[PDB]
Amino acid sequence: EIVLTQSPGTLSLSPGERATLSCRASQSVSGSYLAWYQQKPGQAPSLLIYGASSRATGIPDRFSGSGSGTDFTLTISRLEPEDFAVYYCQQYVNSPRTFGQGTKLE
Amino acid sequence: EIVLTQSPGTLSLSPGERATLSCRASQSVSGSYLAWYQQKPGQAPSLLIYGASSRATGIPDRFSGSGSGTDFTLTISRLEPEDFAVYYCQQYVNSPRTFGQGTKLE
Amino acid sequence: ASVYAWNRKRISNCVADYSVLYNSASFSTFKCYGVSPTKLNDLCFTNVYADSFVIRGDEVRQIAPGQTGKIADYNYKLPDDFTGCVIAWNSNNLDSKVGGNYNYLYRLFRKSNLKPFERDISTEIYQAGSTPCNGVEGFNCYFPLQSYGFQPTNGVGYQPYRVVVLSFELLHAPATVCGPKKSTNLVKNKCVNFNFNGLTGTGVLTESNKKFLPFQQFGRDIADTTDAVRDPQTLEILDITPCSFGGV
Amino acid sequence: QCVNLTTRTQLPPAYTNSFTRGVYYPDKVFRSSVLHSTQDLFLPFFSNVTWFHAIHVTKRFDNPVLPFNDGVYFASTEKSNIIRGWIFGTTLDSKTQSLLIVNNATNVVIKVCEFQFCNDPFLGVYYHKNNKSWMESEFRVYSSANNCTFEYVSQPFLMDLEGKQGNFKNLREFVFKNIDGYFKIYSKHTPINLVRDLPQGFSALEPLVDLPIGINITRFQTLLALHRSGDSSSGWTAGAAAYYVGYLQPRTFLLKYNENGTITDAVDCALDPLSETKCTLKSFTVEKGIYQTSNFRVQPTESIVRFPNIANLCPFGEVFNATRF
Amino acid sequence: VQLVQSGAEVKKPGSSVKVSCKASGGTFNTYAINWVRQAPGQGLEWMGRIIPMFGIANYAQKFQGTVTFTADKSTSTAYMELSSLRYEDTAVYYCARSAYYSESSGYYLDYWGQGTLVTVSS
Amino acid sequence: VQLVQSGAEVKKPGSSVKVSCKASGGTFNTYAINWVRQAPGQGLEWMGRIIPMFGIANYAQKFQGTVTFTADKSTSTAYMELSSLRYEDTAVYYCARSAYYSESSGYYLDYWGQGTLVTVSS
Ligand SMILES: *[C@@H]1O[C@H](CO)[C@@H](O[C@@H]2O[C@H](CO)[C@@H](O)[C@H](O)[C@H]2NC(C)=O)[C@H](O)[C@H]1NC(C)=O
Ligand SMILES: *[C@@H]1O[C@H](CO)[C@@H](O)[C@H](O)[C@H]1NC(C)=O
Ligand SMILES: *[C@@H]1O[C@H](CO)[C@@H](O)[C@H](O)[C@H]1NC(C)=O
Ligand SMILES: *[C@@H]1O[C@H](CO)[C@@H](O)[C@H](O)[C@H]1NC(C)=O
Ligand SMILES: *[C@@H]1O[C@H](CO)[C@@H](O)[C@H](O)[C@H]1NC(C)=O
Ligand SMILES: *[C@@H]1O[C@H](CO)[C@@H](O)[C@H](O)[C@H]1NC(C)=O
Repeated sequence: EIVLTQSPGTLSLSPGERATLSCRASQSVSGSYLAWYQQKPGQAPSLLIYGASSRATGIPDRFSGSGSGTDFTLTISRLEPEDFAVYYCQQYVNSPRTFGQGTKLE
Repeated sequence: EIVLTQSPGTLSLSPGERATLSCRASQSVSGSYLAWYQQKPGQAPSLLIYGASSRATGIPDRFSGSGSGTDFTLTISRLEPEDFAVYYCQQYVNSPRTFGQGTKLE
Repeated sequence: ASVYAWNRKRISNCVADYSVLYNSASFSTFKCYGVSPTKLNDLCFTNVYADSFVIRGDEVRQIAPGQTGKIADYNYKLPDDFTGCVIAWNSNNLDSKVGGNYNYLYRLFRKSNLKPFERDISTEIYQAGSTPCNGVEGFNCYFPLQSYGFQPTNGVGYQPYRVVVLSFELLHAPATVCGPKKSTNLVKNKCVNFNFNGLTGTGVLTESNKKFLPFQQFGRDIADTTDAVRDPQTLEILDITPCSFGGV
Repeated sequence: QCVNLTTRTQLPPAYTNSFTRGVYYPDKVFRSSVLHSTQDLFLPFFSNVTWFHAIHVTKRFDNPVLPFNDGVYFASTEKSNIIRGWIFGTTLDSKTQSLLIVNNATNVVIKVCEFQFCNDPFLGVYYHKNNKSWMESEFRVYSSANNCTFEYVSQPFLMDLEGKQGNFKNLREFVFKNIDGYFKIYSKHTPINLVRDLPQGFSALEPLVDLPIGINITRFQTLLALHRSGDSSSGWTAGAAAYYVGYLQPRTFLLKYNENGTITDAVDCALDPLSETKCTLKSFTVEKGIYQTSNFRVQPTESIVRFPNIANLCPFGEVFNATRF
Repeated sequence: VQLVQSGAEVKKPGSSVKVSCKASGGTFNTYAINWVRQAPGQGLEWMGRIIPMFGIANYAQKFQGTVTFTADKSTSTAYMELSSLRYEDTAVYYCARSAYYSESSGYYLDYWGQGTLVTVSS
Repeated sequence: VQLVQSGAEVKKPGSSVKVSCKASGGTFNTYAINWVRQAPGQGLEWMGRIIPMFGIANYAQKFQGTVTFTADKSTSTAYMELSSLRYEDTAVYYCARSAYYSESSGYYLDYWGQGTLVTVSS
């Protein structure tokens, strides 16, 4: 188990520009293994970024993950009204995977 | 090196309302690299408008430049009794930062 | 040092200690190439280069072999065959100052991409237009360097990372730089397999009255076999004799 | 950079006889009260070594070109340590890795750091007259550092640098070898009481350092310090000193090691028949009698190839020079 | 590519249930299947993974002894068995693919099923 | 923020003078210093710039060889040296800021010193 703490707990107040979302872990993420999940309301999550900065398909490059050590970044160039869904952090270190609490929960 | 010719040489006759203080250059100012100044009598010049229309710290919003190409305007909403200082032009388009002659010299 | 003025120090003619860097693990980034970070740096090198320069967190991956970026092509280029360690760590308390610290510069633009381990301290005004710069700051002519501007309250991606690039050459025969060493306690009057300076043998070790010269490690008597050996850790000379054997 | 070599008289090179010197430990092995025969690059007994005398007394400052074939024996007879260093390399023009040995007034610097050295074989010590203090004031090292593979600087110390008057009192002996990518420098110090000679007797050159360079070396140089009793194309004073240069050849030597472990005496296996008899009997004392020593054979002067017979004539010309093609 | 799962289970407390996540062709071949408990109004909890090809299922400490993962190599369908409905067991059970291969090293959930919500009733 | 300069130079013709514009803390760090000759009753004549950090000074064609720019990194003070007092050299020498860095792309004069007037006498 890895205790992840998403710092911006509530960013669903329809913001603008870039809303950096954070995640921190008790022991540094090994081999920059983390993921971000869309978790659209009423639906199941979709992979936004894998590793630290590698880009997944079906998602534009307006999300530019920027993490190392305590991998902590999801950066949307322009906040989208549809894309206000809560984003989850899943570590891929050897200890059993524990998602984060979430960062855009109304 | 680019020269500059301020057209209204003498507007220190205590006027009012809008002004049309101008500057023109032999080769067009590139990328709005112009700077207006405020040489109060007995004192050093103070920056007035940089770029084309940008606002300086402290300067009233009333001062403005509606220029492009051969940048040529210093619109002021209302000639103040105190604000009759000679206003100076400058070009920094890869030249030895030449200045104009002045426009409100008594 | 700043990245453009990448400072190089030569680690020469000394036993190197990499275990202390491994056990401390105070370096958020610990990527070693050619030599693995998993206890493989305890090796001998003819030349160890240490280079320090302070970068922003977001581009500390760029300075890895065969990678491209602004810092990679204009400030510090790593050879594609790098067999060293790129070690990085946060210096936000030390290297960020209130209102920003502008002491660290970087070459945003340059005429050409930088060659491996090549420096440029030139302040020549970069050309971007037909008009010659003439050494003036204006349109299409911009100062090649810029300030990072690390701020105390900023993201770690926008916070300084001190990087101490270690360039190893991996030659074990020549080896000025002695590697880190294990320690095995002396054992006497026992038939033991001893490995002294790579020499493997079987025999007992006993107190030796022989006086070796300072430059001599092991001694050979008549018929060219090892008789006495001086261990290097505590400069003690021990007599090697075979343990008891014979027919039945 | 280059140097101020001016008003130096040209005199033919001098050769001097080296008497039972140039002996070093072949390996790091301790041997006590035993005769050991070993084949290695050695300086022959009663050999010929090139003698350079850069003595102020013109002044015959000695800085010539000297090749590096297989190893160099360098003995320095001095009274004020005029000698400073040496430069090993192949091209001298910054296009190939070289070596640099410099012992300045405070440290010892041995660096494989390519520099500009057309000759760079001079050093400058300024002797002040208002106060008595000899300090190195001029150092010619490089116009531009093209490449660098190695650097080593010793701990700072102090040196005399004053020029005493009298006979020579110090002898510094060096052997430089380069095999299997290893550069070995062996050194020794010995007090002496002569005016001009190479001292006799026996002295074993113990190892000092092993440079890990692994570059090709086919030339070498000699750096010396001048006292004024950077200066460019100007008058100087050489200062009393001498140094002998000899080349090492692959020879078999029989060495006697005493109970102390140091080398006591050595003989050659190719100098004279008595020494080869000692080599083949593995003893420094031989008894009366006749011993089969070696084999004598004459080396064929040249190789005749008379095996082809009278040559026939393939009529290629009939084809090439034909009237109609 | 498509992982249609079960709908909704009218399971009275203490009554067992089995899920039916359906893998598309070639899903089981090179990808493991992960199940994640999403308790209504909470975060995603990783229950475990089932490696279909080699029939390997490993669980977290929390769910050990309370959950069973099974998958059918023929018909390419993923199943999860709940031992009994404890009061806190009500959650929308998801299913997702993982690149468990050593060379790939992705180990990430790429695509997800719609979800299976268990409750005391409907 | 404050660039207090020297006052007035009683320099007999042909006698050199050095100016003393004083930069406030952090001025030299990210900003170059510019000098503009203002002969009494004319326009502003840009003399040149001092880049303090890298010690780079470039002058216009007119003033080349007649004026020397120096700045002291310690004590944060800007200096201008006049080779000799030519008869037309009498002017109030000013000192001014500039965002010389590329990202700032300012190159204009933010704040100015009071002025240093040289003359045959007082
Ligand atoms: C002898 O050479 C050494 C090696 O170059 C000199 O030591 C360096 O001197 C420079 C100049 O003072 C310093 O910047 C370096 O930091 C010194 N290096 C070390 C490791 O101390 C030494 O000064 C020279 N001595 C003389 C008398 O010239
Ligand atoms: C000295 O060396 C030369 C050639 O280098 C050789 O001909 C001569 O025999 C040697 N010995 C003497 C005594 O000159
Ligand atoms: C004293 O000697 C030193 C040399 O060590 C020299 O630098 C110095 O100038 C001398 N003193 C005077 C007053 O000349
Ligand atoms: C270094 O050596 C190379 C050859 O190995 C040569 O081409 C070059 O001129 C030298 N100097 C520099 C600065 O690279
Ligand atoms: C040194 O010589 C060897 C053998 O000729 C060769 O392999 C090597 O290229 C040389 N090193 C150079 C030219 O730097
Ligand atoms: C070693 O040399 C000393 C003289 O320095 C001598 O007294 C001693 O006997 C020698 N060593 C041995 C072990 O005999």
